[PDB]
Amino acid sequence: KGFKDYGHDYHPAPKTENIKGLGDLKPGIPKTPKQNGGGKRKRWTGDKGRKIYEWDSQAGELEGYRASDGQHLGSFDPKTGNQLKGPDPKRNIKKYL
Amino acid sequence: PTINQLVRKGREKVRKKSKVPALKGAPFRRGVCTVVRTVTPKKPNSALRKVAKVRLTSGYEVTAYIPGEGHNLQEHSVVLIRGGRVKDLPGVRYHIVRGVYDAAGVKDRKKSRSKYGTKKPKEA
RNA sequence: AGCUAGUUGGUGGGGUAAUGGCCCACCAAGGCGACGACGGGUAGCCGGUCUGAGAGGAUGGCCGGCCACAGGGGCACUGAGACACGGGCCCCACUCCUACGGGAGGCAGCAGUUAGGAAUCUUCCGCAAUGGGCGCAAGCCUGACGGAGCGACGCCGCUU
RNA sequence: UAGCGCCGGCCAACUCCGUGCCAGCAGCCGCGGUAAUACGGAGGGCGCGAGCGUUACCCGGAUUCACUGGGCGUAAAGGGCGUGUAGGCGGCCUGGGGCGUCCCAUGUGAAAGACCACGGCUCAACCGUGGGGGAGCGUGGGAUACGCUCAGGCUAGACGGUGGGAGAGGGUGGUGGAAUUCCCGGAGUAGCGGUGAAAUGCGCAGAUACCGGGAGGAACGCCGAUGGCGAAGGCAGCCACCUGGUCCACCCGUGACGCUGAGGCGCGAAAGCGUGGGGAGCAAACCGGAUUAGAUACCCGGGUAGUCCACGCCCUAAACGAUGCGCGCUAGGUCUCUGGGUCUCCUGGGGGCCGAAGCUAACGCGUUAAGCGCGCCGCCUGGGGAGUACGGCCGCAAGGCUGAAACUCAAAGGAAUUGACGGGGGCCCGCACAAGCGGUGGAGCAUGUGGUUUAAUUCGAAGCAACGCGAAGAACCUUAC
RNA sequence: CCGAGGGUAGGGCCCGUGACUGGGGCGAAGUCGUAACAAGGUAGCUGUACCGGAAGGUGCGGCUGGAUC
RNA sequence: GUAAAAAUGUUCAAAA
RNA sequence: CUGGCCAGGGUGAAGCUGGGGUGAGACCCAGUGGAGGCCCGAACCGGUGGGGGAUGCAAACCCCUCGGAUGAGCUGGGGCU
RNA sequence: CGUAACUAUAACGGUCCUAAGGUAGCGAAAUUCCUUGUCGGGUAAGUUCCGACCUGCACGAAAAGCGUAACGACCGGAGCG
Ligand SMILES: [Mg+2]
Ligand SMILES: [Mg+2]
Ligand SMILES: [Mg+2]
Ligand SMILES: [Mg+2]
Ligand SMILES: [Mg+2]
Ligand SMILES: [Mg+2]
Ligand SMILES: [Mg+2]
Ligand SMILES: [Mg+2]
Ligand SMILES: [Mg+2]
Ligand SMILES: [Mg+2]
Ligand SMILES: [Mg+2]
Ligand SMILES: [Mg+2]
Ligand SMILES: [Mg+2]
Ligand SMILES: [Mg+2]
Ligand SMILES: [Mg+2]
Ligand SMILES: [Mg+2]
Ligand SMILES: [Mg+2]
Ligand SMILES: [Mg+2]
Ligand SMILES: [Mg+2]
Ligand SMILES: [Mg+2]
Ligand SMILES: [Mg+2]
Ligand SMILES: [Mg+2]
Ligand SMILES: [Mg+2]
Ligand SMILES: [Mg+2]
Ligand SMILES: [Mg+2]
Ligand SMILES: [Mg+2]
Ligand SMILES: [Mg+2]
Ligand SMILES: [Mg+2]
Ligand SMILES: [Mg+2]
Ligand SMILES: [Mg+2]
Ligand SMILES: [Mg+2]
Ligand SMILES: [Mg+2]
Ligand SMILES: [Mg+2]
Ligand SMILES: [Mg+2]
Ligand SMILES: [Mg+2]
Ligand SMILES: [Mg+2]
Ligand SMILES: [Mg+2]
Ligand SMILES: [Mg+2]
Ligand SMILES: [Mg+2]
Ligand SMILES: [Mg+2]
Ligand SMILES: [Mg+2]
Ligand SMILES: [Mg+2]
Ligand SMILES: [Mg+2]
Ligand SMILES: [Mg+2]
Ligand SMILES: [Mg+2]
Ligand SMILES: [Mg+2]
Ligand SMILES: [Mg+2]
Ligand SMILES: [Mg+2]
Ligand SMILES: [Mg+2]
Ligand SMILES: [Mg+2]
Ligand SMILES: [Mg+2]
Ligand SMILES: [Mg+2]
Ligand SMILES: [Mg+2]
Ligand SMILES: [Mg+2]
Ligand SMILES: [Mg+2]
Ligand SMILES: [Mg+2]
Ligand SMILES: [Mg+2]
Ligand SMILES: [Mg+2]
Ligand SMILES: [Mg+2]
Ligand SMILES: [Mg+2]
Ligand SMILES: [Mg+2]
Ligand SMILES: [Mg+2]
Ligand SMILES: [Mg+2]
Ligand SMILES: [Mg+2]
Ligand SMILES: [Mg+2]
Ligand SMILES: [Mg+2]
Ligand SMILES: [Mg+2]
Ligand SMILES: [Mg+2]
Ligand SMILES: [Mg+2]
Ligand SMILES: [Mg+2]
Ligand SMILES: [Mg+2]
Ligand SMILES: [Mg+2]
Ligand SMILES: [Mg+2]
Ligand SMILES: [Mg+2]
Ligand SMILES: [Mg+2]
Ligand SMILES: [Mg+2]
Ligand SMILES: [Mg+2]
Ligand SMILES: [Mg+2]
Ligand SMILES: [Mg+2]
Ligand SMILES: [Mg+2]
Ligand SMILES: [Mg+2]
Ligand SMILES: [Mg+2]
Ligand SMILES: [Mg+2]
Ligand SMILES: [Mg+2]
Ligand SMILES: [Mg+2]
Ligand SMILES: [Mg+2]
Ligand SMILES: [Mg+2]
Ligand SMILES: [Mg+2]
Ligand SMILES: [Mg+2]
Ligand SMILES: [Mg+2]
Ligand SMILES: [Mg+2]
Ligand SMILES: [Mg+2]
Ligand SMILES: [Mg+2]
Ligand SMILES: [Mg+2]
Ligand SMILES: [Mg+2]
Ligand SMILES: [Mg+2]
Ligand SMILES: [Mg+2]
Ligand SMILES: [Mg+2]
Ligand SMILES: [Mg+2]
Ligand SMILES: [Mg+2]
Ligand SMILES: [Mg+2]
Ligand SMILES: [Mg+2]
Ligand SMILES: [Mg+2]
Ligand SMILES: [Mg+2]
Ligand SMILES: [Mg+2]
Ligand SMILES: [Mg+2]
Ligand SMILES: [Mg+2]
Ligand SMILES: [Mg+2]
Ligand SMILES: [Mg+2]
Ligand SMILES: [Mg+2]
Ligand SMILES: [Mg+2]
Ligand SMILES: [Mg+2]
Ligand SMILES: [Mg+2]
Ligand SMILES: [Mg+2]
Ligand SMILES: [Mg+2]
Ligand SMILES: [Mg+2]
Ligand SMILES: [Mg+2]
Ligand SMILES: [Mg+2]
Ligand SMILES: [Mg+2]
Ligand SMILES: [Mg+2]
Ligand SMILES: [Mg+2]
Ligand SMILES: [Mg+2]
Ligand SMILES: [Mg+2]
Ligand SMILES: [Mg+2]
Ligand SMILES: [Mg+2]
Ligand SMILES: [Mg+2]
Ligand SMILES: [Mg+2]
Ligand SMILES: [Mg+2]
Ligand SMILES: [Mg+2]
Ligand SMILES: [Mg+2]
Ligand SMILES: [Mg+2]
Ligand SMILES: [Mg+2]
Ligand SMILES: [Mg+2]
Ligand SMILES: [Mg+2]
Ligand SMILES: [Mg+2]
Ligand SMILES: [Mg+2]
Ligand SMILES: [Mg+2]
Ligand SMILES: [Mg+2]
Ligand SMILES: [Mg+2]
Ligand SMILES: [Mg+2]
Ligand SMILES: [Mg+2]
Ligand SMILES: [Mg+2]
Ligand SMILES: [Mg+2]
Ligand SMILES: [Mg+2]
Ligand SMILES: [Mg+2]
Ligand SMILES: [Mg+2]
Ligand SMILES: [Mg+2]
Ligand SMILES: [Mg+2]
Ligand SMILES: [Mg+2]
Ligand SMILES: [Mg+2]
Ligand SMILES: [Mg+2]
Ligand SMILES: [Mg+2]
Ligand SMILES: [Mg+2]
Ligand SMILES: [Mg+2]
Ligand SMILES: [Mg+2]
Ligand SMILES: [Mg+2]
Ligand SMILES: [Mg+2]
Ligand SMILES: [Mg+2]
Ligand SMILES: [Mg+2]
Ligand SMILES: [Mg+2]
Ligand SMILES: [Mg+2]
Ligand SMILES: [Mg+2]
Ligand SMILES: [Mg+2]
Ligand SMILES: [Mg+2]
Ligand SMILES: [Mg+2]
Ligand SMILES: [Mg+2]
Ligand SMILES: [Mg+2]
Ligand SMILES: [Mg+2]
Ligand SMILES: [Mg+2]
Ligand SMILES: [Mg+2]
Ligand SMILES: [Mg+2]
Ligand SMILES: [Mg+2]
Ligand SMILES: [Mg+2]
Ligand SMILES: [Mg+2]
Ligand SMILES: [Mg+2]
Ligand SMILES: [Mg+2]
Ligand SMILES: [Mg+2]
Ligand SMILES: [Mg+2]
Ligand SMILES: [Mg+2]
Ligand SMILES: [Mg+2]
Ligand SMILES: [Mg+2]
Ligand SMILES: [Mg+2]
Ligand SMILES: [Mg+2]
Ligand SMILES: [Mg+2]
Ligand SMILES: [Mg+2]
Ligand SMILES: [Mg+2]
Ligand SMILES: [Mg+2]
Ligand SMILES: [Mg+2]
Ligand SMILES: [Mg+2]
Ligand SMILES: [Mg+2]
Ligand SMILES: [Mg+2]
Ligand SMILES: [Mg+2]
Ligand SMILES: [Mg+2]
Ligand SMILES: [Mg+2]
Ligand SMILES: [Mg+2]
Ligand SMILES: [Mg+2]
Ligand SMILES: [Mg+2]
Ligand SMILES: [Mg+2]
Ligand SMILES: [Mg+2]
Ligand SMILES: [Mg+2]
Ligand SMILES: [Mg+2]
Ligand SMILES: [Mg+2]
Ligand SMILES: [Mg+2]
Ligand SMILES: [Mg+2]
Ligand SMILES: [Mg+2]
Ligand SMILES: [Mg+2]
Ligand SMILES: [Mg+2]
Ligand SMILES: [Mg+2]
Ligand SMILES: [Mg+2]
Ligand SMILES: [Mg+2]
Ligand SMILES: [Mg+2]
Ligand SMILES: [Mg+2]
Ligand SMILES: [Mg+2]
Ligand SMILES: [Mg+2]
Ligand SMILES: [Mg+2]
Ligand SMILES: [Mg+2]
Ligand SMILES: [Mg+2]
Ligand SMILES: [Mg+2]
Ligand SMILES: [Mg+2]
Ligand SMILES: [Mg+2]
Ligand SMILES: [Mg+2]
Ligand SMILES: [Mg+2]
Ligand SMILES: [Mg+2]
Ligand SMILES: [Mg+2]
Ligand SMILES: [Mg+2]
Ligand SMILES: [Mg+2]
Ligand SMILES: [Mg+2]
Ligand SMILES: [Mg+2]
Ligand SMILES: [Mg+2]
Ligand SMILES: [Mg+2]
Ligand SMILES: [Mg+2]
Ligand SMILES: [Mg+2]
Ligand SMILES: [Mg+2]
Ligand SMILES: [Mg+2]
Ligand SMILES: [Mg+2]
Ligand SMILES: [Mg+2]
Ligand SMILES: [Mg+2]
Ligand SMILES: [Mg+2]
Ligand SMILES: [Mg+2]
Ligand SMILES: [Mg+2]
Ligand SMILES: [Mg+2]
Ligand SMILES: [Mg+2]
Ligand SMILES: [Mg+2]
Ligand SMILES: [Mg+2]
Ligand SMILES: [Mg+2]
Ligand SMILES: [Mg+2]
Ligand SMILES: [Mg+2]
Ligand SMILES: [Mg+2]
Ligand SMILES: [Mg+2]
Ligand SMILES: [Mg+2]
Ligand SMILES: [Mg+2]
Ligand SMILES: [Mg+2]
Ligand SMILES: [Mg+2]
Ligand SMILES: [Mg+2]
Ligand SMILES: [Mg+2]
Ligand SMILES: [Mg+2]
Ligand SMILES: [Mg+2]
Ligand SMILES: [Mg+2]
Ligand SMILES: [Mg+2]
Ligand SMILES: [Mg+2]
Ligand SMILES: [Mg+2]
Ligand SMILES: [Mg+2]
Ligand SMILES: [Mg+2]
Ligand SMILES: [Mg+2]
Ligand SMILES: [Mg+2]
Ligand SMILES: [Mg+2]
Ligand SMILES: [Mg+2]
Ligand SMILES: [Mg+2]
Ligand SMILES: [Mg+2]
Ligand SMILES: [Mg+2]
Ligand SMILES: [Mg+2]
Ligand SMILES: [Mg+2]
Repeated sequence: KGFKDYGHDYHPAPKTENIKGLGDLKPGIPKTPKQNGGGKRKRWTGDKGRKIYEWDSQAGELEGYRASDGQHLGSFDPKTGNQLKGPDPKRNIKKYL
Repeated sequence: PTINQLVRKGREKVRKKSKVPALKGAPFRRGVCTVVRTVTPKKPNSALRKVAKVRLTSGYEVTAYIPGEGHNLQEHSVVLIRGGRVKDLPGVRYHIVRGVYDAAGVKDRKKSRSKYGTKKPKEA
């Protein structure tokens, strides 16, 4: 459903193996800066593995860009494997990979 | 500021606001945990710092930081408050005297022990 | 930012060891204030101490001097001297005694207890010294004082 | 008995592993997302040692409340401007007093402490003794340059007499023409108006254009300006009256009467408010038309308060030269307004530019200072919160003045370099456009990529600058699936 | 008579707290638009006034701390 | 004294 | 149209007069003054609340209470619609 | 009708119609049906009253809108005596 915060204003990357949204989840780098995030989100190219996930901390959500073009493909719940959006026409991640 | 102006006016004696109202102008204050959890740090960093809301004997109720690795602090842990902010944790401007009352010292700490309350690890 | 009726002064009284609205009648309208009165907050002050090149700033624990207080408040008695910590009267709060008619009590003395707190000591030894009181004196009393105990709390000397 | 702090920079001391923006460090700047002297451990090293570190409070560094020892043109900071009260400050000469101020003597400044000595506990810490300084203050004596005060005198400061000067200085009354709109009359006909282009709008019920006549309001073209005047705000056709400030000449009068100025008083653009009046043009609000995704704007057509006048409020401003006023001193060159005169120039007041020395963070200022000095007022002390809140005062109201704190940030900011950028500018090229010819996109097929599909459909390249690219040779070879 | 203190009444200052409400501060792929910086694409800003979801727009006077041939 | 009209998105370290 | 009536208290406007202030002022103070659909309250004019009365004293009265009471007042006589 | 970091909600948007779609201010009101709305205050207890919030059945600007010192034999809610 929604967020679950306490004193923290950002969602932490839940590292894997809990994320049963997609298959084969496969971990990855820390390349693409935060929305002023102190750094670089957690990525999990994953099923296919020609697919990438970077994490929305404010949002609670991880968002998928393609392996190839590097075009936002969705946002999905780590919990389920049901998406949350549309593909956003307006961002590219492959300049960070 | 002509000699006369100073004669009539005078200069402004600076005054200082105690960056820490632990009150009683004491160095420490016996508190009592009410809540204990993790707070997210400021803008540049990112962690899950350990903090504790405390009820002081000075009437006030402030939050404090618990330095070290893990802890034995719960909803009722009595504890001593030290005083010294944490430029990265909003409003958290007091530290817990790790190793006093109900606050045990850092388990398996070798380096600095004057702090962390942990004693001489007799390993002989 | 305006304050002031005993208010400011006068005359004659009462009071004290003594001046004086200190208090009482009578008279006069006066007294103070941005050179900060009146009001609020805060605080015992000083020799000194800390710091600083100094000027200055901060401070008043120990020691010496002075003021004030002796559970809160008021009063006067005796007395050279007190409005009297371990004297007295009354009111209030708290403690203990009772035969429920009434009583006794005051560690801010030395030590200890209790509470509070981050935290502060032995219910020790002696009047031998010094000082004090009374006394012809001998001497009596002296938790002042002279020492010892506990605490790396400080300074200093010493050891592995 | 040997311990504790530290080893990234300030700050003396370096390497290995663990960890991987997690666990944590932390006084500031900051460290940590795979080689981390910054985290945890270890080895080693540094510091200090029965102690070492931590937190709290005070002085310091903080010349960061500045007497010693600061500033205000743009960094925070000159009051919007005058007048002026207390108060602060006061020109050249002689005399008197002798309060300040200076010197001397003496009383006092208790003891301890602090400084110099010498001694006593084995030393020291502590301790005894002696010495010596001590602002302040009191009494006595003396001096008088300076400050003050009483007295005498002067003219270089200030003011005044006389004669003239310039000016949009202010107030009252009156008056001229240009032009706009509305009305009336004549003449005349198919559009006018407006924009980037239009439309709404106005027009055959006769508009626009032209001529003639009348009403009414507001502002004053050319002169006119790097111009003048005023304390500022601010002031402009012409005329008269009432009236302010100011400049020069004459050295004639008074004889320090001077400077400044908390508070108070007056003035104070525009907008706005009240009562009454006036209302042509313009124009918030408002209504339309276009533009646009929208257009509660820019542009166009309409249009009310208001603008205008009288009286009374309001009292702000980039009220800016962002520069308080007064006096003295420190090169000139140039042009301009206004005077006086022994008119290629001398001399006084004012307005500009370039500039000595000098000040300055630089930019720039410079006899009109931001130079060099003195007197007095005003104001500043980190950004935000905030010119807010509360209290007080003022206001018809809108609001105005006085004016915080909690909390939060590690900056805010001034000037100047270097670039880059510009729907800034100047000059100049390229198939960049224009000029011109042939094409792709369309259809069929080949191929490379995407995506999807799959037991796998191997990998990488990804705007130009990946996409017949690696592949200048994939049936198993190749070949990584 | 005075008088500790007690009682009654009305004031002055401060403190805590309150449904709700105002603005201030901070947040890790919130929403809307483009107000300012380059003539920021209507020069900016300013006192004031009216108005509009929002920045803001427009009116009057102001400043240059504004470009430009 | 005069170019109509065109909004908006991204974020670190290397030298001695 | 023409006459009449409104006990007694209270508050204390404007004006004047004196003092103060200023360049003159505005303005401020006392003293005098005696305003007003001002205040309390009889006469007078009402008619609020309650009780009574209800084949009444009365076809609108009585008692207690209450409003106005120098005003847009009440009222006699003479007139008009 | 749709849309904002969970839901909520909707500053925003789409669209149909109108002469134009209700501003300020006020709001369970002398207007509020649902209703004794919901919080809060007062009381031992409060369908009334007072203060707040708006989903205003069915406020709103001269049949004026929101306030307002003083006044009221008006109507409401409280205490003290
Ligand atoms: Mg951002
Ligand atoms: Mg000075
Ligand atoms: Mg805290
Ligand atoms: Mg634990
Ligand atoms: Mg735990
Ligand atoms: Mg545990
Ligand atoms: Mg635990
Ligand atoms: Mg600290
Ligand atoms: Mg805190
Ligand atoms: Mg008397
Ligand atoms: Mg007498
Ligand atoms: Mg006498
Ligand atoms: Mg006596
Ligand atoms: Mg007296
Ligand atoms: Mg006496
Ligand atoms: Mg008397
Ligand atoms: Mg008197
Ligand atoms: Mg004095
Ligand atoms: Mg004062
Ligand atoms: Mg007091
Ligand atoms: Mg005290
Ligand atoms: Mg000194
Ligand atoms: Mg000193
Ligand atoms: Mg001292
Ligand atoms: Mg003192
Ligand atoms: Mg003591
Ligand atoms: Mg001692
Ligand atoms: Mg003692
Ligand atoms: Mg003492
Ligand atoms: Mg007592
Ligand atoms: Mg006691
Ligand atoms: Mg007593
Ligand atoms: Mg006796
Ligand atoms: Mg005796
Ligand atoms: Mg006696
Ligand atoms: Mg005796
Ligand atoms: Mg006596
Ligand atoms: Mg006594
Ligand atoms: Mg006694
Ligand atoms: Mg006694
Ligand atoms: Mg005793
Ligand atoms: Mg008995
Ligand atoms: Mg007894
Ligand atoms: Mg007793
Ligand atoms: Mg004792
Ligand atoms: Mg004890
Ligand atoms: Mg105890
Ligand atoms: Mg205890
Ligand atoms: Mg002792
Ligand atoms: Mg003895
Ligand atoms: Mg003896
Ligand atoms: Mg004797
Ligand atoms: Mg005997
Ligand atoms: Mg002793
Ligand atoms: Mg020892
Ligand atoms: Mg030692
Ligand atoms: Mg160290
Ligand atoms: Mg070093
Ligand atoms: Mg190794
Ligand atoms: Mg971990
Ligand atoms: Mg450490
Ligand atoms: Mg590793
Ligand atoms: Mg490592
Ligand atoms: Mg690194
Ligand atoms: Mg290291
Ligand atoms: Mg470190
Ligand atoms: Mg380490
Ligand atoms: Mg080691
Ligand atoms: Mg070592
Ligand atoms: Mg300091
Ligand atoms: Mg130093
Ligand atoms: Mg200093
Ligand atoms: Mg100075
Ligand atoms: Mg400075
Ligand atoms: Mg500025
Ligand atoms: Mg400035
Ligand atoms: Mg000025
Ligand atoms: Mg200014
Ligand atoms: Mg002035
Ligand atoms: Mg002035
Ligand atoms: Mg002013
Ligand atoms: Mg002057
Ligand atoms: Mg004078
Ligand atoms: Mg003077
Ligand atoms: Mg002489
Ligand atoms: Mg002389
Ligand atoms: Mg002489
Ligand atoms: Mg003298
Ligand atoms: Mg002396
Ligand atoms: Mg002497
Ligand atoms: Mg001495
Ligand atoms: Mg001496
Ligand atoms: Mg001493
Ligand atoms: Mg010696
Ligand atoms: Mg010695
Ligand atoms: Mg010796
Ligand atoms: Mg010796
Ligand atoms: Mg010695
Ligand atoms: Mg000595
Ligand atoms: Mg002389
Ligand atoms: Mg003379
Ligand atoms: Mg002369
Ligand atoms: Mg003239
Ligand atoms: Mg005229
Ligand atoms: Mg004229
Ligand atoms: Mg004309
Ligand atoms: Mg018209
Ligand atoms: Mg005609
Ligand atoms: Mg038509
Ligand atoms: Mg026709
Ligand atoms: Mg025809
Ligand atoms: Mg003509
Ligand atoms: Mg004509
Ligand atoms: Mg000037
Ligand atoms: Mg001007
Ligand atoms: Mg003249
Ligand atoms: Mg003249
Ligand atoms: Mg001459
Ligand atoms: Mg002369
Ligand atoms: Mg002469
Ligand atoms: Mg002469
Ligand atoms: Mg003469
Ligand atoms: Mg003379
Ligand atoms: Mg003469
Ligand atoms: Mg006036
Ligand atoms: Mg004005
Ligand atoms: Mg105006
Ligand atoms: Mg008007
Ligand atoms: Mg009106
Ligand atoms: Mg009018
Ligand atoms: Mg008109
Ligand atoms: Mg009209
Ligand atoms: Mg127009
Ligand atoms: Mg357009
Ligand atoms: Mg457009
Ligand atoms: Mg557009
Ligand atoms: Mg546009
Ligand atoms: Mg227009
Ligand atoms: Mg228009
Ligand atoms: Mg209007
Ligand atoms: Mg208006
Ligand atoms: Mg008007
Ligand atoms: Mg101002
Ligand atoms: Mg001045
Ligand atoms: Mg000439
Ligand atoms: Mg000149
Ligand atoms: Mg000149
Ligand atoms: Mg030079
Ligand atoms: Mg130079
Ligand atoms: Mg210059
Ligand atoms: Mg010159
Ligand atoms: Mg000049
Ligand atoms: Mg100049
Ligand atoms: Mg000021
Ligand atoms: Mg500040
Ligand atoms: Mg601050
Ligand atoms: Mg303001
Ligand atoms: Mg206020
Ligand atoms: Mg008022
Ligand atoms: Mg008004
Ligand atoms: Mg206000
Ligand atoms: Mg600044
Ligand atoms: Mg800057
Ligand atoms: Mg700059
Ligand atoms: Mg072309
Ligand atoms: Mg072509
Ligand atoms: Mg071409
Ligand atoms: Mg073709
Ligand atoms: Mg084709
Ligand atoms: Mg592909
Ligand atoms: Mg496959
Ligand atoms: Mg394939
Ligand atoms: Mg594959
Ligand atoms: Mg590969
Ligand atoms: Mg591929
Ligand atoms: Mg590869
Ligand atoms: Mg690629
Ligand atoms: Mg090719
Ligand atoms: Mg009595
Ligand atoms: Mg009494
Ligand atoms: Mg009493
Ligand atoms: Mg009593
Ligand atoms: Mg009482
Ligand atoms: Mg009482
Ligand atoms: Mg009371
Ligand atoms: Mg009271
Ligand atoms: Mg309060
Ligand atoms: Mg309150
Ligand atoms: Mg409050
Ligand atoms: Mg309150
Ligand atoms: Mg609240
Ligand atoms: Mg709030
Ligand atoms: Mg807010
Ligand atoms: Mg604001
Ligand atoms: Mg704001
Ligand atoms: Mg944000
Ligand atoms: Mg974002
Ligand atoms: Mg945002
Ligand atoms: Mg813009
Ligand atoms: Mg604009
Ligand atoms: Mg613009
Ligand atoms: Mg603005
Ligand atoms: Mg404006
Ligand atoms: Mg208005
Ligand atoms: Mg508009
Ligand atoms: Mg303008
Ligand atoms: Mg255009
Ligand atoms: Mg657009
Ligand atoms: Mg946007
Ligand atoms: Mg957008
Ligand atoms: Mg960006
Ligand atoms: Mg080297
Ligand atoms: Mg009278
Ligand atoms: Mg009067
Ligand atoms: Mg007079
Ligand atoms: Mg009078
Ligand atoms: Mg009367
Ligand atoms: Mg009278
Ligand atoms: Mg009456
Ligand atoms: Mg009445
Ligand atoms: Mg009456
Ligand atoms: Mg009556
Ligand atoms: Mg009667
Ligand atoms: Mg009669
Ligand atoms: Mg009637
Ligand atoms: Mg009657
Ligand atoms: Mg009746
Ligand atoms: Mg009634
Ligand atoms: Mg009745
Ligand atoms: Mg009846
Ligand atoms: Mg009845
Ligand atoms: Mg009946
Ligand atoms: Mg009556
Ligand atoms: Mg009456
Ligand atoms: Mg009447
Ligand atoms: Mg009649
Ligand atoms: Mg008749
Ligand atoms: Mg949820
Ligand atoms: Mg939602
Ligand atoms: Mg719409
Ligand atoms: Mg709609
Ligand atoms: Mg409207
Ligand atoms: Mg509307
Ligand atoms: Mg509304
Ligand atoms: Mg109402
Ligand atoms: Mg409602
Ligand atoms: Mg209700
Ligand atoms: Mg209704
Ligand atoms: Mg209802
Ligand atoms: Mg109902
Ligand atoms: Mg209910
Ligand atoms: Mg309810
Ligand atoms: Mg209720
Ligand atoms: Mg209730
Ligand atoms: Mg209750
Ligand atoms: Mg009741
Ligand atoms: Mg009831
Ligand atoms: Mg209500
Ligand atoms: Mg509702
Ligand atoms: Mg409605
Ligand atoms: Mg309706
Ligand atoms: Mg109505
Ligand atoms: Mg209606
Ligand atoms: Mg209407
Ligand atoms: Mg109507
Ligand atoms: Mg009405
Ligand atoms: Mg109302
Ligand atoms: Mg009112
Ligand atoms: Mg009312
Ligand atoms: Mg009435
Ligand atoms: Mg009534
Ligand atoms: Mg009752």
